[PDB]
Amino acid sequence: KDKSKELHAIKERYLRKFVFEWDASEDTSIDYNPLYKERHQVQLLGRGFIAGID
Amino acid sequence: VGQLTGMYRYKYKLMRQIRMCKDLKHLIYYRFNTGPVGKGPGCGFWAAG
Amino acid sequence: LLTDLVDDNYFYLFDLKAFFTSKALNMAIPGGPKFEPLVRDINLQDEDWNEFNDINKIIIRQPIRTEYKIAFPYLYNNLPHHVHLTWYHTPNVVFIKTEDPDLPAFYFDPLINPISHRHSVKSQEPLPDDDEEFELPEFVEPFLKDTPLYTDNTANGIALLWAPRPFNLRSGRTRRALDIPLVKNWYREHCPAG
Amino acid sequence: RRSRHCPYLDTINRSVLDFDFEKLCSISLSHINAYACLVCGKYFQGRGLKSHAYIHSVQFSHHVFLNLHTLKFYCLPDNYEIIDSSLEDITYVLKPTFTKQQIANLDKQAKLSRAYDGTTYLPGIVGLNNIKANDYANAVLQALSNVPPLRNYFLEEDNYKNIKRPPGDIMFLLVQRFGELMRKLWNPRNFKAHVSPHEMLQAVVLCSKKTFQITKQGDGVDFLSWFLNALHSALGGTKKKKKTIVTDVFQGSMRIFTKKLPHPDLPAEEKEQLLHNDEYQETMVESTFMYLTLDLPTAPLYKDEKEQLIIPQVPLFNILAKFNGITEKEYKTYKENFLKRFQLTKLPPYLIFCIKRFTKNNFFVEKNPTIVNFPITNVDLREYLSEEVQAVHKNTTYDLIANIVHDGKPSEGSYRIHVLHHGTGKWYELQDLQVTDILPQMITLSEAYIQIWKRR
Amino acid sequence: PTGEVLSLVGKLEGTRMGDKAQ
Amino acid sequence: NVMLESRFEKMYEKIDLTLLNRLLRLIVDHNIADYMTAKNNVVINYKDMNHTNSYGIIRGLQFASFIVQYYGLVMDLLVLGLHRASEMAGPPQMPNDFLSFQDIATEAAHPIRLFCRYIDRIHIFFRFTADEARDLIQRYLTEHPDPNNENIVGYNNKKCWPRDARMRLMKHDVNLGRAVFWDIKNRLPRSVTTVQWENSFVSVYSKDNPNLLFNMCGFECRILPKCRTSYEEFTHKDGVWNLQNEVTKERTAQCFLRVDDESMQRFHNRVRQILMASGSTTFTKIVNKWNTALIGLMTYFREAVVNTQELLDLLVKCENKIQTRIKIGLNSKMPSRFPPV
Amino acid sequence: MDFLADLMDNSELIRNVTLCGHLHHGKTCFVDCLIEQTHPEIRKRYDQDLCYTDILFTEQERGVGIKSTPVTVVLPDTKGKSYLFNIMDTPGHVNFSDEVTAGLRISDGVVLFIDAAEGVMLNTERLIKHAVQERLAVTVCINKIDRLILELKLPPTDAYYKLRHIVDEVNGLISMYSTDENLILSPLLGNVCFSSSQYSICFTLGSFAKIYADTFGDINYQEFAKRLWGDIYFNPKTRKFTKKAPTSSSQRSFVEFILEPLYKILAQVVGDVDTSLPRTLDELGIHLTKEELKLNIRPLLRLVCKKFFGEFTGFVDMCVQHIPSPKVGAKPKIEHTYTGGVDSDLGEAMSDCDPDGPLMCHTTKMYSTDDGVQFHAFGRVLSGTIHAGQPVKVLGENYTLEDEEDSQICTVGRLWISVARYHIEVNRVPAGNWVLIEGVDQPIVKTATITEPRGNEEAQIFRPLKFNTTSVIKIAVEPVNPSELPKMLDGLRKVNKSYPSLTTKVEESGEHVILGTGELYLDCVMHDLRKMYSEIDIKVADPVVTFCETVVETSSLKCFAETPNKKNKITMIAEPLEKGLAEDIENEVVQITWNRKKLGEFFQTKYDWDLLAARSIWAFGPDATGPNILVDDTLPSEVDKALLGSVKDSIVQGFQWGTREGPLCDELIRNVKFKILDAVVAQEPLHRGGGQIIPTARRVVYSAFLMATPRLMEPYYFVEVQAPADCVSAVYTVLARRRGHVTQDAPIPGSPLYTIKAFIPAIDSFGFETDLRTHTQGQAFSLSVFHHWQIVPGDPLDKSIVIRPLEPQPAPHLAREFMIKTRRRKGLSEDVSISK
Repeated sequence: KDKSKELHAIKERYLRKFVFEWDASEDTSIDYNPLYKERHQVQLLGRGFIAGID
Repeated sequence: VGQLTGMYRYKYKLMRQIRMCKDLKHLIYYRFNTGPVGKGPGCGFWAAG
Repeated sequence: LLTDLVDDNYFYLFDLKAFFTSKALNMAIPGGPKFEPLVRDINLQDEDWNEFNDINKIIIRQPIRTEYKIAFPYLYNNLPHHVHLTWYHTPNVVFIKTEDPDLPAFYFDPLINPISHRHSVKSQEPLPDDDEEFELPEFVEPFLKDTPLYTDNTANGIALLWAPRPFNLRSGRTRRALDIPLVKNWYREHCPAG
Repeated sequence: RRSRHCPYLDTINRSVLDFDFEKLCSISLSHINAYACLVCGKYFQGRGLKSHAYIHSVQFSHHVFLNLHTLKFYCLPDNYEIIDSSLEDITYVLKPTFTKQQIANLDKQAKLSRAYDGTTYLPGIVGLNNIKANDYANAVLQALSNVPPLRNYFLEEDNYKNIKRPPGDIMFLLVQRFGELMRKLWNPRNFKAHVSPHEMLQAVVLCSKKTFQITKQGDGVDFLSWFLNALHSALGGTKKKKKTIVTDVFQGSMRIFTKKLPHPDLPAEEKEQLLHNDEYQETMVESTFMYLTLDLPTAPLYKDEKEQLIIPQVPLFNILAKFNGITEKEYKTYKENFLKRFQLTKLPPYLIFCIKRFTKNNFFVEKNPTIVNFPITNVDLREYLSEEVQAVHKNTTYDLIANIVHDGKPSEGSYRIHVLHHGTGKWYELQDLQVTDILPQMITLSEAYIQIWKRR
Repeated sequence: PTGEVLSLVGKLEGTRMGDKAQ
Repeated sequence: NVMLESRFEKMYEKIDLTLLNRLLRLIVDHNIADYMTAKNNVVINYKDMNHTNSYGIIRGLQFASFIVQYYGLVMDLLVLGLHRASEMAGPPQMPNDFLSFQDIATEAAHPIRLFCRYIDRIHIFFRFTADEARDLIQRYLTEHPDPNNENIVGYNNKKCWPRDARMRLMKHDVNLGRAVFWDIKNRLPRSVTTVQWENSFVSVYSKDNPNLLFNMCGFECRILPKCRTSYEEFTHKDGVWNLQNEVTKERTAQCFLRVDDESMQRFHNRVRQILMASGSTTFTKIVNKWNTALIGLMTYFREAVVNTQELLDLLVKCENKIQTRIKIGLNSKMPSRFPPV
Repeated sequence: MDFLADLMDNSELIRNVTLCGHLHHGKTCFVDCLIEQTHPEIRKRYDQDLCYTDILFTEQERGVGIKSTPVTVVLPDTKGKSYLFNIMDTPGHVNFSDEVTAGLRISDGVVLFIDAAEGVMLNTERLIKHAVQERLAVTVCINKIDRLILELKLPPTDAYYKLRHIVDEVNGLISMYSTDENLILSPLLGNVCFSSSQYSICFTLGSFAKIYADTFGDINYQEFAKRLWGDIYFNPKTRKFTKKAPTSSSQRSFVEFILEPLYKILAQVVGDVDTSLPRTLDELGIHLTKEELKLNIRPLLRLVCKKFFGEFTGFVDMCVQHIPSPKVGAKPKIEHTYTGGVDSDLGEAMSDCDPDGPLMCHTTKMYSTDDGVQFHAFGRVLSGTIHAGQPVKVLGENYTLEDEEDSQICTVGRLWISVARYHIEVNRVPAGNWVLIEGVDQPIVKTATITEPRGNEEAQIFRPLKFNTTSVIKIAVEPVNPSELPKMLDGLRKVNKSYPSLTTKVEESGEHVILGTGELYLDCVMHDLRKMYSEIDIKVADPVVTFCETVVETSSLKCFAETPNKKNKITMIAEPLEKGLAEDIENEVVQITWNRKKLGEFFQTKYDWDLLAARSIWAFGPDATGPNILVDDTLPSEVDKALLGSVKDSIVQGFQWGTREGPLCDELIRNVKFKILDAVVAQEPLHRGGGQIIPTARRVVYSAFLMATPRLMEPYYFVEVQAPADCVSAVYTVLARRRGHVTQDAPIPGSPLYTIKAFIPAIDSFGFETDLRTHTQGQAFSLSVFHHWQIVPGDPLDKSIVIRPLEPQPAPHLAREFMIKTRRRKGLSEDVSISK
């Protein structure tokens, strides 16, 4: 499946109602590249932590 | 604010704020209800809204 | 409430200039927002099968991503108008924060890879005949010998240098409670995985 | 000594030899050491071992090359100079140099010169090849090339060479390439019957800072004004000279009486006291002009009673009712109106008449199609000069020598030029490539836009 | 239920145009 | 294979009455020809404005069509030439079909292989050998040199098709298209008629271009031969004509149909003028006009609708506009759940 | 101001130095510090840097140095001798290494900036190697000292260990390239300087000893500096410096006297502003106002290090001592640069750097103006003076004494001494200086020599600029509107003048290809083309790399070609070269201009070629040092050697042209040895003309190369990445994804960062930097430089292989595909016509 995603991307490149919610179709963080999907989170030398999260 | 007051009916551009206030909630709640604390009506970080 | 980011290398293609570039070029960074096109140009969006852009002449190894057209906007796409150049690379600020106060401020932390001064080649340098000709006067001492190497605030003072914008200042100007976005840096950074 | 005995003289084909292109290498894009391959007509990097000209010589089997700057021929596969009399014409095509004896004999020429292709043509009357629909520039350049004194000045390089130039002055590029094009136009031994102004158009675009582009077609009057003003600056040292080749040829002196008209919504006593206040009185201001702008009467806007849809016409002297003390023109401005009556002082030897067309109304731009009724043989401007200067100017008779005409609506229109052959007295029109022999009488029945007159 | 005529771009594309005709 | 679709720009407005009278006297009685040409010269009137028509023909005349069908015929003799026109029409005692030749040699003995004039829109299909195409290209470039390769700028293309399915503006192919159009234009005198490049389309099929594009009678047509670029000879798609070779009775080509943009715009404007001129009008009349227009379009195209995905949206939008007009007529406040019954 | 102009007359009081180093190592910030020291009204803002030399809009937005900047300023010495310094602030990015060479040719000294935390990196090694090749004096400055204190918090002993490791690694690198022993480095020798340009710290051992001697007096700062580094310790019991530690934990002299006070002052400033800072400033004699103690930690630290350290006199004394002046440094420069050599009379005159000698400039840079329509040449005057508004003779890279064609007489307009932001107009510029010459731009393309006209006619040109790396990235550039085609060409010319390594070439099909080193280099090139030179819309093709052609087997049959005269026959065979021999030719290890007796001995010794066969070598194939060798092997008794030598030159040109234009895809040919096996030359002199031999020589070269098994060669880049130790696996994954393999992964001593060195395909390196930085979330950074040509897998002549458009082909389908599309890009035929 994901192998055809790369080829499809190459081909595509070259060839009333109130909505409080945001539609899931508006999501941009969708990628076929495994590098851009499972990114390497910053370890911060094992001594730094993302804000908010406990 | 949309559910409490319903002020978007008299100003649709105000929806831009409303959709933002929900968005901030998703930013805060999922940073808040992350550890042993789970989902529930306890978060009180009201600065953003 | 503060992320322990030392430099803005985290915001490589995720900063304000990159988002301006993406908006101007009608594409979008995966984690970035999506915008209505700056100029429609629908007729020019789909150009004809020229001999220049001929796909039969194009070697494909790795597809040109949106990020590539943002990292080097003037090289990878035609008509780069209203586009911004992003900061290339801030040097990796290698800051090693102490984890125990009961430890000297200037300490060879295990995080540093050992220097391991090699003696395989005997380092030879021009050094005069030892302890025979030059003698210091009795009033000559290192500049600050009375002053200790580090106080209790040395580690915390150093860690204050590599701190977010409000906490790396000694003084400043008073702001309004409205004008202080506490969660501004939470969505400015990448969304947490999972 | 293997020179003077080349076997490839028969290889040269003068038909494809077009030197109107830019003198840059077709491969390296280098303007230095430009060499043209006479066999194929394409410029190359230059003569030398391991050079693009050498590569073309050993690839296409083309041996004879001409150096663009040095004007000398070489064989590249062996790289030795070539000296032959029959080649001189080729050099004379690239760099047509006119002697002072020949320069003065161009206005007495009546022979139909022969080209290499057999298309007989008259020197000076040579079609300028349209590049990207900019026939206004071609028409203006042809009209200025028809001017005898300007041509004679520009036919000899040393007239406008060795003049001091400001370090950042690209204006020279406009005047050093105008001479090249003009000597290409008046060369009576052209290989091709036409001349491509493609080389000068680059200098025109560069010097004008992106206006008057090759692709777009600007107004002939505006381009003529800009070109005449730029040539005046391009001549002289770091500081412009009062008397350049454009001032003594085209520039005349005119006097203007500018009277401020009072606002109509004022009391009569207040009106007369304002007139007495010296605020609303005539102020004689002298000035100099490169051309005289002639306003045309407004279109009739209605059919005639008898002959419906009659073309509007006006005699030339009615148009030239300007520039005298008797008549006045109420020039209206969004602030206030003015009464500006003109009075000629010094008539230039060559007088340019720019008829005001393409007037911008309140909503768009429209051309006045009024037909100008002018004679083409003899006029007299003695009635258009003040009495003080009438004695100074003993000559006031001008003959039409060049005429510009605009055909079509201002949105898209063509610029045709009728030029009077000074040597023979015949009139020839040339729309870009096309050249035809229009009768002199049929010249005046056209919507004239720019005219050039000679006082003799 | 709205009664609005919805576009059939991609809708009802499975069937041919010769169906239900005699 | 190069196909040139074009139209005589102002044939109706440029039919000289004296020349038309002579050409009619050629084929019809001089009394009839004089009557027709005199009828074409009358006073055109409108409100307070009136003039005399002495140059063009009046298309409101009942026989005017005949005149056009005659005058255009003359243009064909100017385009095809007498030899090729006689080859196409066949011998006078054995007239040929619409697209046929008496012999294969006559078919292959001229670049122009197909021709149809319609009323004013000429479609011409040339087949060029490499030598003939090269010679035509050189002859065109002799008087029209293009050092800057500017022939690609003004070259019209059928933008309704994707980039791969469109005509590919290769240098040689574009040069051949320009050469063919210039050759055709040179034949017709500029005063009797004219052909304009902007209001014309030239599509060439070669090694570079696999698709043969054109537009005729409101149909945007693209033939993609099965030999070269047909991965699958699918039949399920009902908006695709499956061309066949009458000799081999085998699958050889494949025709894709599409509704032209002009036809869609015409239908949209017709619906607009139905809607806007419906103030004090019955609902039944509005629905009848909408039904008539819709049935006319759908029964004219019948296959080009399915492939024109923009036409489906246009049709449903127009239907929604008509239904909204009816609903507003019933009540000023729009309903929320109006039924389709 | 006037003293600066009057200082140019004395060539001994001038130092021409270039500040070179790895990317983002502090060279620009150091020049900013020097400018602030010299200019009282120029001070950096508290938050933003100064970036005085970063004058381009691209530099102020990308944050990376793009072009070399000249800075001519007068700097005091330790004693106070105001020297004149011409600093060339060169870019640190490897892709702009050529921009360094333009500034490296006209410089007599090299200042290698090394980051203290990072240490020796890729561009640092490349720059020291290259500078040693041009026989330049090398001095080292370790910038960003504070990163050992405020970032790593290393103990002073460990900071000294890191500094010693940094200095000792450069010594082990110069030894690999410099035979001279004087190129050794040591801070006690004055070679090595320490600095932190962010906080305006700049000291050598001599400068800090001078500070000590000013504080206490009666101290020889030279003798004190002689014992302020290494294993020498200080004993206060005898107040004497001993090679043995007086106590158990006696710190070294450098640690105790230099690193300890710096550590303590930085600690007090960054941690104890309110408590102990006034006390320690009174102890150090520094007086800061009440408002100057209100500043934040970083501006306060910079101010207090400005007060304590004062002027940058350590840098000045290092450069003065260890970088020769133009008067004394001219002779090696003339020997390595002037084509006629030092033995020439003009070379001998130029070796003295006489301001009254014949004019001889050497323009290496070309700087655009504000409007971009006029270019100002920039070069070093080597003999005589150049006057404003003076006619001069401007040579070219192709000019020879026999051929005056490449030289055009131009009038020198105004002359400027250029210092970064501003330029001071001058009348004359004596020899040994750097000058912006106006009015000579037209004949100059890349590099030219300016001399006087109507005199000194026997004046050759300086050697053409030699670049560190080959430019292989190729991008096709067209105008959006073809009507604007000339402007692009015009713009192309301008970029060719502005980028030393840029190569603009028009192909057969009409595509204009630009050659660049990397993604950032070409991005900047297109930005310059679009925004300031052409000012028109531009279409850019997808980037592609240049390929070469090689052989792997001997030609199966002897390939013969006969001239159209049907009188000359050449029979040749093709063989691949040995491993490293092509590199030896490229590195100029051996030249065809060598004496023939030892030229054969080289191949007889290192490669065991037969002495007679090695002596039969004709030429270096396509280029004087090109990697293709043409060797004669005709039977002496079957071909007349004297008669064969008559057409030897024509065969040489045919060989060179055929090797420069390959048959496969019209590209270069590498690692091929063509053996001439049979010659039949027409005995008549006029029947063996070059016009017939050269095309025939190219044809036989093509036939032999085709019969020998053809193979395509693609460039491989050498990529080093510095990443946190956690990110090594991510780098491995990215490189494996992009057909790259890791050669080494070594930790950086004295820092947690690991350096991973790998080889990647150049055509697979597009977006590799972006992929690595995005995947690692910015923690990993990569710099890519061309390393070596490698055979791409697959048979390039396999006709059976079918290529699918818009699909990345497998490995065996690469070599074929890389040919065909390239041919389609060149306008060539669909397949290789062997019969041709």
